[PDB]
Amino acid sequence: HMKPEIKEAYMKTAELFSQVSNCKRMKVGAIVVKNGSILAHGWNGTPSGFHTNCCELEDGSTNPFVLHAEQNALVKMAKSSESIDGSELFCTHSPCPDCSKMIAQAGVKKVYYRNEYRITDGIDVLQQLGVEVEKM
Amino acid sequence: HMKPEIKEAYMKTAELFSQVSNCKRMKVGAIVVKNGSILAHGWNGTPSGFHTNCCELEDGSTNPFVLHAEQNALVKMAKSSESIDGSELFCTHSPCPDCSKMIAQAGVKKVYYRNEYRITDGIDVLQQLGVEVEKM
Amino acid sequence: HMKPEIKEAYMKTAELFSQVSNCKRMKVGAIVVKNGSILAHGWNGTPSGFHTNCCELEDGSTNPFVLHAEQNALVKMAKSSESIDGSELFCTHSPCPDCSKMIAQAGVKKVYYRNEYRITDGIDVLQQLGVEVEKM
Amino acid sequence: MKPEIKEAYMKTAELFSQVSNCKRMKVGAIVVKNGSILAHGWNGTPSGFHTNCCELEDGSTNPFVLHAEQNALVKMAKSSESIDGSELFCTHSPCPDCSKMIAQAGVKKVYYRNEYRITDGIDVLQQLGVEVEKM
Amino acid sequence: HMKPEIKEAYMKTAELFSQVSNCKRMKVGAIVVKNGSILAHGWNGTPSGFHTNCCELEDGSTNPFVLHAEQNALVKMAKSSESIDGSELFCTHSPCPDCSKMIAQAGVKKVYYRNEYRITDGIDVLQQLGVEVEKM
Amino acid sequence: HMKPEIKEAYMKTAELFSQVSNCKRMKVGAIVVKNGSILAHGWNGTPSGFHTNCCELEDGSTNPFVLHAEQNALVKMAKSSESIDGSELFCTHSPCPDCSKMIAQAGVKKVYYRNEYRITDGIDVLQQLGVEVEKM
Ligand SMILES: Nc1ccn([C@H]2C[C@H](O)[C@@H](COP(=O)(O)O)O2)c(=O)n1
Ligand SMILES: Nc1ccn([C@H]2C[C@H](O)[C@@H](COP(=O)(O)O)O2)c(=O)n1
Ligand SMILES: Nc1ccn([C@H]2C[C@H](O)[C@@H](COP(=O)(O)O)O2)c(=O)n1
Ligand SMILES: Nc1ccn([C@H]2C[C@H](O)[C@@H](COP(=O)(O)O)O2)c(=O)n1
Ligand SMILES: Nc1ccn([C@H]2C[C@H](O)[C@@H](COP(=O)(O)O)O2)c(=O)n1
Ligand SMILES: Nc1ccn([C@H]2C[C@H](O)[C@@H](COP(=O)(O)O)O2)c(=O)n1
Ligand SMILES: O=c1ccn([C@H]2C[C@H](O)[C@@H](COP(=O)(O)O)O2)c(=O)[nH]1
Ligand SMILES: O=c1ccn([C@H]2C[C@H](O)[C@@H](COP(=O)(O)O)O2)c(=O)[nH]1
Ligand SMILES: O=c1ccn([C@H]2C[C@H](O)[C@@H](COP(=O)(O)O)O2)c(=O)[nH]1
Ligand SMILES: O=c1ccn([C@H]2C[C@H](O)[C@@H](COP(=O)(O)O)O2)c(=O)[nH]1
Ligand SMILES: O=c1ccn([C@H]2C[C@H](O)[C@@H](COP(=O)(O)O)O2)c(=O)[nH]1
Ligand SMILES: O=c1ccn([C@H]2C[C@H](O)[C@@H](COP(=O)(O)O)O2)c(=O)[nH]1
Ligand SMILES: [Zn+2]
Ligand SMILES: [Zn+2]
Ligand SMILES: [Zn+2]
Ligand SMILES: [Zn+2]
Ligand SMILES: [Zn+2]
Ligand SMILES: [Zn+2]
Repeated sequence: HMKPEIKEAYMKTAELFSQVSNCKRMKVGAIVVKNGSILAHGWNGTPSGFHTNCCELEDGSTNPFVLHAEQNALVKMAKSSESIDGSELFCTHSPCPDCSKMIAQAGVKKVYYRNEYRITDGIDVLQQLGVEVEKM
Repeated sequence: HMKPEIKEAYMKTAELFSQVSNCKRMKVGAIVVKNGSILAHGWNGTPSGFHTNCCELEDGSTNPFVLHAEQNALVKMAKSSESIDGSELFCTHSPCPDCSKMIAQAGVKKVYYRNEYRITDGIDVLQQLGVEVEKM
Repeated sequence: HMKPEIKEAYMKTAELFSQVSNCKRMKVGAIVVKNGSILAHGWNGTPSGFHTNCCELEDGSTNPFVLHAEQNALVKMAKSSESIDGSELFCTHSPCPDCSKMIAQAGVKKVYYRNEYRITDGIDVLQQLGVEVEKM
Repeated sequence: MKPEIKEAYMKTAELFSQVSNCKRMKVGAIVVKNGSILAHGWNGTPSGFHTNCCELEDGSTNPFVLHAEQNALVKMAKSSESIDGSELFCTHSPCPDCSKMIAQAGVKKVYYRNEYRITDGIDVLQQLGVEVEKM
Repeated sequence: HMKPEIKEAYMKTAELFSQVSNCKRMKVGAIVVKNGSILAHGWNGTPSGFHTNCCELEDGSTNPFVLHAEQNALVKMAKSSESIDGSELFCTHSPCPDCSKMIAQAGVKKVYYRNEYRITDGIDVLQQLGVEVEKM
Repeated sequence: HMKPEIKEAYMKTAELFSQVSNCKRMKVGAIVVKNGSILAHGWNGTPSGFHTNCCELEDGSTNPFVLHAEQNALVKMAKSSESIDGSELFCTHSPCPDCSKMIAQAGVKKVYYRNEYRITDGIDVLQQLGVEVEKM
């Protein structure tokens, strides 16, 4: 059903859209895949129309205004006319615990990720809520 | 662009769905309205299939697993086949700064609320991102 | 799998929207619920942009132009991008024979009602056409 | 709208009216929006109803029968596309009860061919801001 | 279900929409039918806004710019917000091999046809790709 | 006008999905983009459920049964519940005149390409039918 070739293609598509991020700390990308369709592609950045597109606060920390690639993928799916329920998620980085909570409640059956985010606990949050997790 | 009777009807519906929450600390409800349609009703609580519906810990603080009413309304809209963009939101309590971030990115033009959340900074966040706010 | 707590909330929402009616004889409200979503909310009244709000003529009777709550919810569903088929209907009052007829042809599986309308034949029409009926 | 498609939509209405099992009169209604026939309704008894007949022993129409416009309207609620800003092709001009709902549904125009016994329904349409054309 | 009476009606509708064609060689109509709805109706003709209405050149052959009734039906379904998957296709003439290829890949379960087109290979192609074919 | 880096991201996504193709002569990919969403991704190949996925005959030429990347993108949009009308197309190669015919009728307002396909007349067909063409 989901061959190693297409599964690689979706993950590489995630890596492409992470490069669109203006982020200095980490460039993150998220892809929502359902029935051979990419319904959303999210990357980390400040809100639409924000006074700056810089993700960092001058103290070295990420601005609390910036949205995570997963949040942007969820928000897009809410603005979309297609359901996120039953879809799969291709992330460049494992989602944070706050995001993993929403991803599970959204009805995403499986999360694919390539790299580990500094907070690993999101993986456990996903599996504890009945979401499959595969590192590739 | 809304008759006061209709405005009150939506707020009372938010208050009606907040009461189904199992939360002890505060019971919160949220209603997504677009073109005379309640596209989503969300209340605060633990995720679906979670081991319990109790929202607080042994020490009496809220469980980090519980989703907010606004989060649940946001997630429901991602499961929905209708767009949250251009809609209005009716909340029993003013959204937190974290939710307000997603609400503004979702394209919600106005947020109606009745009671104030401890962290009142969310109202400021919403207004700073071009979302009208009204207490009623 | 409707639970009593949540089922009462839908009926009380129907009662909330019935109060929006300008009708003097009887205030009626109808709620379309499918998959934990309120797809339509209808109440009795004159058509949109009619010369008057008043539902009754200067004689005792109801203006033949006014739409029943069930009619308004039905029409609303025709304007909706969601299907009424498989949904449940929460009504403050039992639907009239003319409405009951359309409700069954719409594919509504169950109608909930609280009060009995003067003509109680609609209950039979519903049950004869294979629509479950519960009073609450 | 080009005259030739206008006639094609009306002939479609006339084609679906014939599927009716009605003895008194066979009526067909077509919902058209952006080159698409979203609903095609005809007069008949409800689904699952014990009979196909559309009339009683007096030979009056059975109150259980749905009008062609009603079936078209109901189908639009069962579907996932909006009737709002659509046009309606009818073999016979809609009755006042159906015209009420047609107008509220946001149908902008009604095309009709024959006149139904009660002519008052056309007047209802125009009062509620719905364009009417006989063809 | 697809009874003889209604099946005839769908075929005659395809015959009605073929007469709209400005073609002189042959007038062809195709309609897409799913769950009692005619989602598309296509006839053969030049593209929208093409310099001429004439479907044939000066040599006697059809202009290569002319879209087949099946193509236009397919193209319409792409502009539509409804899915062609699982639908049935009523055609005045049996589709050509080129169209039959796309029709099968679209997920059309059955194609009905009345008259046979010059190149009858379309029928074979259609069956070889798992699409039912019935002449009426 | 869309940002240059996302424009490159779409083109590279077309290049990613062209690699999934099992074709030896040339690997082609097509991407449908509307309002920051990839509604379709198509590549050249044999139909679904075909005996093989080799797209060439012993004659070293291409099997007439194979679908072009743009055909697969078009068909996918018909199977979809979203509209192709007003979208932009990202292609690894310039479409053939047969596909360009359908692309213009679908309402695609712009075609982006990287490489030139041997028959260069497809660009002419697109431009003659009011479709913007840009090489990148
Ligand atoms: N296709 C898109 C478009 C936007 N965004 C997110 C990333 C930034 O957080 C914000 C940027 O908004 P914009 O590009 O409209 O200025 O929106 C996204 O994830 N995917
Ligand atoms: N219409 C609904 C249904 C559910 N929930 C939320 C409330 C709980 O936090 C979580 C669990 O609900 P359930 O018991 O239906 O699985 O889903 C919601 O916000 N709105
Ligand atoms: N959300 C709505 C809006 C309107 N109506 C119906 C009730 C009256 O019959 C009429 C009122 O029209 P308007 O809202 O334009 O004043 O429409 C309804 O049932 N539900
Ligand atoms: N495409 C359809 C199918 C059915 N009906 C209506 C006409 C009759 O009132 C009833 C017939 O019952 P059934 O759907 O079982 O054929 O349904 C309709 O208007 N349009
Ligand atoms: N409902 C429609 C509308 C249009 N067309 C096709 C017929 C012509 O080939 C092309 C051009 O039509 P027009 O000149 O009206 O834009 O559109 C079609 O098949 N079905
Ligand atoms: N997302 C997809 C899925 C399939 N195909 C096309 C490529 C081949 O021509 C055929 C392969 O089908 P499948 O992989 O289901 O066997 O369908 C495509 O272009 N894009
Ligand atoms: O789930 C996540 C977690 C982090 N990110 C992004 C957001 C931040 O700009 C970068 C930097 O991570 P930080 O939280 O600053 O360590 O990570 C994300 O996009 N999605
Ligand atoms: O914006 C908000 C903030 C809190 N809630 C719910 C979440 C918690 O269960 C109760 C109380 O939160 P607390 O942060 O514990 O005060 O509020 C909410 O639903 N929406
Ligand atoms: O099925 C029904 C029956 C009555 N109503 C409403 C419409 C009228 O304004 C009130 C008054 O009842 P009546 O007795 O029909 O005049 O009832 C309704 O909304 N739906
Ligand atoms: O507006 C109308 C009027 C009548 N019909 C059908 C209803 C009946 O079956 C036939 C005969 O109408 P009658 O009301 O019996 O004259 O017309 C209809 O479908 N739409
Ligand atoms: O599958 C098909 C095959 C032919 N046609 C139509 C299109 C052309 O205008 C006519 C003439 O075809 P010809 O090949 O010239 O016989 O056939 C079609 O619409 N769909
Ligand atoms: O416009 C085109 C032309 C060819 N392709 C595919 C078709 C074939 O599989 C390869 C090779 O083309 P050919 O026509 O075989 O040279 O290109 C395509 O997808 N789109
Ligand atoms: Zn996160
Ligand atoms: Zn919150
Ligand atoms: Zn009624
Ligand atoms: Zn009628
Ligand atoms: Zn053809
Ligand atoms: Zn091609």
